[PDB]
Amino acid sequence: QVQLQQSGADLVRPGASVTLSCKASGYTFTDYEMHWMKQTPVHGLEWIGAIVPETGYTAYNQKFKGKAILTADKSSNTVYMQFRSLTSEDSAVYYCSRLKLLGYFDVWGTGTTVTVSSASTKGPSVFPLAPSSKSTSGGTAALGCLVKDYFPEPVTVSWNSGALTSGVHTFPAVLQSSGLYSLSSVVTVPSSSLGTQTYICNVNHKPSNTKVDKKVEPKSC
Amino acid sequence: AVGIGAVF
Amino acid sequence: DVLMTQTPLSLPVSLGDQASISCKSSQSIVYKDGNSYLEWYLQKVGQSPKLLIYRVSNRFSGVPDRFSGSGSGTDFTLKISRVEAEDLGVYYCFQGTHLPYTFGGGTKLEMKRTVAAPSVFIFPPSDEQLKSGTASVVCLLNNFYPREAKVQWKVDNALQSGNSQESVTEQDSKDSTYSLSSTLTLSKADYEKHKVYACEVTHQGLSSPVTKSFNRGEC
Repeated sequence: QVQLQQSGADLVRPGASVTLSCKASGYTFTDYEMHWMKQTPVHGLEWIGAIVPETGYTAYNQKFKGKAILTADKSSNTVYMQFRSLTSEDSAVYYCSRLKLLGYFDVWGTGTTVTVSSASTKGPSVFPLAPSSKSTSGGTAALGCLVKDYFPEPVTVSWNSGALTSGVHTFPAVLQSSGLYSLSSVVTVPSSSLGTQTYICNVNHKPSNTKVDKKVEPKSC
Repeated sequence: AVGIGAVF
Repeated sequence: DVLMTQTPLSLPVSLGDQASISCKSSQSIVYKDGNSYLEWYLQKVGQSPKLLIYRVSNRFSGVPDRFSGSGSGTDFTLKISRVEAEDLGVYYCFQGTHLPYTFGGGTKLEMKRTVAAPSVFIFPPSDEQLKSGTASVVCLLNNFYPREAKVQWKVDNALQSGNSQESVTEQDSKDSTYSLSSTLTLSKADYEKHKVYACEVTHQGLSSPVTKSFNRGEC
């Protein structure tokens, strides 16, 4: 049960300074170093630097020396990365990963999306996409959740607190002409068990501290 | 990765 | 620093066939005494990267034997024979000897697959959104191949333009298909002033376009 739990996605003003955390569990903390990666859709993956916590010894990519500061709390088994003056180029997904000497990146964190923006944060509105005669074909019905008008990315969607993953399509969000994002998450289920099963989408928007659970029920007409 | 430390 | 060059940066392969990704390091990446620390990772859309290869030719625990790493000096190669939909994503090579460690640009593995027609469904706006003043009608095109599909909205048979957005999923990791979600956004007034709402789909798997309609005064 080795686990690296990273902090929630952020919206930060240009020139601000944000602190990401990566809490390790299920192994002996001081036996490994924590390395940090940056992922962007244009560049790709970049190694930022590393800290060996037992000691506190850090080393940085020259691209990120000065901006990114790695520290380590040995009690809480946590590693911190600080960005001291955010820029438009700092919007990315930041990863932590564990490593022992002469090893590899075997366990990765879940990633922290940082959006650097001057715009306002808005939580999403969640609407049901109800199964009906117009969404049934061949004994299967489709249903979902419309996650409308949020900023920034990302929104995560689970179904039944993660217990429903088969036949789930959470779509890439689209940019609306207002500058806010919109997203849809659908799932195909048996039509015969629509009366006995419950389908709840769990929508999570960390930048606005929004958590919405929506029970999607069939509506005939 | 080789690593960055001497131990741990 | 040492530059890692992946090629191709996107790699189409038919199902069950072979695929090879070439990764070349600008300098030597042999560690002073032990082998070059050349690692291969795979990432899916919305997931952390996963380790497949370390120490150019060592499969990581649990990785199918269909993945094989090789190379010497500065030339490295990943080989996936019998590619399945579970192998989709971006493969990154990576050197871990000389600071700062570097990755290749990534290589997108994409399945070729038999033709599959889309399942078309339509969802009228919910009353909860209707009370907000807006009305989004959602058309879903589920599990089709290939990715190219045409979606046209029709309100009272009048073809629509400039009021809809659509997105396609990443390729499905179990059946190599794509899904498409298109949303037509009207106001509550505009929605309530028209009655029949239709989503029309053109795709290779269909002999003729498919309309999925509903009437606002339902059933």
